[PDB]
Amino acid sequence: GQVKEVTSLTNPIVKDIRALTQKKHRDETRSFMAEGLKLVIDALDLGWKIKTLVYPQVEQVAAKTVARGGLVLEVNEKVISTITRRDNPQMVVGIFEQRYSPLRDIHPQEGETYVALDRVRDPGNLGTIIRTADAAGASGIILVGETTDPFSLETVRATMGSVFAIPIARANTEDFIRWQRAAGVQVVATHLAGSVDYRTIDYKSKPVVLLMGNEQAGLPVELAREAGALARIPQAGRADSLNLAIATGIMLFEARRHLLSL
Amino acid sequence: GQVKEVTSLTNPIVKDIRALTQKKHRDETRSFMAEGLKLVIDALDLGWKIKTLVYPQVEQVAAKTVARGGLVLEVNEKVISTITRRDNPQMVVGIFEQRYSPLRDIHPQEGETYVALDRVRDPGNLGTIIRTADAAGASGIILVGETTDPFSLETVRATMGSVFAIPIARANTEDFIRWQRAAGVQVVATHLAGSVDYRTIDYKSKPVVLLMGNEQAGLPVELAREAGALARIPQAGRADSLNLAIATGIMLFEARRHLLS
Ligand SMILES: C[S@@+](CC[C@H](N)C(=O)[O-])C[C@H]1O[C@@H](n2cnc3c(N)ncnc32)[C@H](O)[C@@H]1O
Ligand SMILES: C[S@@+](CC[C@H](N)C(=O)[O-])C[C@H]1O[C@@H](n2cnc3c(N)ncnc32)[C@H](O)[C@@H]1O
Ligand SMILES: [Co+2]
Ligand SMILES: [Co+2]
Ligand SMILES: [Co+2]
Ligand SMILES: [Co+2]
Repeated sequence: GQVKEVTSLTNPIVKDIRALTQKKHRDETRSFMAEGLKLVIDALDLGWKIKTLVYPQVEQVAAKTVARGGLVLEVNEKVISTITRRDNPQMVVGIFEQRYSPLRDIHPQEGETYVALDRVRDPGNLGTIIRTADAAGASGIILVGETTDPFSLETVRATMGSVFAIPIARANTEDFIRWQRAAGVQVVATHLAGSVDYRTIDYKSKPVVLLMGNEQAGLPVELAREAGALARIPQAGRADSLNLAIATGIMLFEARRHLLSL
Repeated sequence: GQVKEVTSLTNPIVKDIRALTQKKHRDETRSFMAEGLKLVIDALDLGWKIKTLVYPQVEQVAAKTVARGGLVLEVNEKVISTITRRDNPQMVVGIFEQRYSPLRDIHPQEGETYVALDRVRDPGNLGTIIRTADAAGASGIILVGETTDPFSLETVRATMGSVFAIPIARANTEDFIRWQRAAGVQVVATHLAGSVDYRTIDYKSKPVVLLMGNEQAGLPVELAREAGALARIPQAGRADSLNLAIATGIMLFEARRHLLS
């Protein structure tokens, strides 16, 4: 591992960091960007492999990074804001290895809640859910089907650090359903056509998987079908539906009402 | 000729719509933009004054427009691109008169819930809160002190039409405190300081006001100094805060738990 320095833009490897805003480029190295000193330090504790650092506690983190076998860049405010695309950047920005938990490795125990998101489209919605699931003491996020990337800069920002603190996993519809049966869980699907008050449900007996639907479309039958309980939050207006993240928060804290205290 | 067409983007009739991006123009013209036909209809059905209407049921809408003294505009999909600042946007756009409820015209009755936001800065947060508060069946939003603007296009998008549906007042800390002290309400302020568990509060006796804090600071002591109760939602982790809108949604559904089904 090694240190380096640059101020010009083109210098191919600085177009390499820039391009971590694109999925196709992030995926070509299983890699992603996160901003902030406090944050990179915390993500290092949670055991995340750092590939590059960008920038006095920096000395020890750079040491930890170069000694871990990867690049480190002393750099001006013009470069840092251009890669983070903000006029008013942070001084320190880490690049890290993406990691998902494989779904087969996840074994729901008593007392645990999971959030499964069928085809989540909006990045902020996802990042906010990840943050909120973390806050509720849930044990992970399961991204079912084609969703937005959890490791986009837009989504990573919205987590406020929680991307590093709660397991994320991804699966096609079939494997998830296979898993969801074998796991011995109370599957709680949510629909705007659901029959039962989310408050009237048993979240105590079994580990729970909260199944949330797509923003435009809601849950497709193939997953709706599986519900051990088809729940809905009562509303009272013109309003069609709740925002996805909002709904997920409402459910997180009902589902763990008995477990959260002061 | 209220039924009127334009192709040119040079036309000053267009660059004055684009000026609605600016808050100056928005505020000094008392107007704002809203996208989509089912909005533009339901806002018409909700009694809103449409100034301008750009673009099957469209004819029935351009009628209600002109009947109420509103100008109409036929323009190409690329004119609608440049006003909106959007890829692929809706066929219709509507420009309306802004509508704030004066605070002292609000009379908190029994079984009603109001949300008050101190210094909300994020357009999305607000937009969503407005949405969530419509859905929880709350009687109105109260914006306290310097906030992002609820009639901005960003915030309007995030309400998904709920901006037309729930009244919005605005006030500085003084006016708010004045009205509050008179209006006879249970002010439940979300804090972490003097705070009790949010599921233990009495939300039945007095019409409730939920007073949520600023995304960075949180509530300023002078506001929390006049709170009937201080509520906190318990959490688990290094994660110190809930997103404001998330916190507000949770509070809303606890505050109206006894009322919703
Ligand atoms: C924006 S919504 C979906 C809207 C839905 N397709 C419709 O228009 O009929 C996104 C998701 O949030 C959740 N959601 C929203 N409102 C809800 C409610 N009252 N009860 C349960 N879930 C809700 C559901 O999981 C839903 O699939
Ligand atoms: C993101 S917070 C900022 C709080 C601030 N960081 C602090 O140190 O208090 C925005 C506001 O949302 C509300 N909020 C967020 N999490 C909350 C919780 N767990 N309980 C009650 N209110 C909360 C509060 O009104 C808070 O002032
Ligand atoms: Co590349
Ligand atoms: Co639907
Ligand atoms: Co002007
Ligand atoms: Co704080």
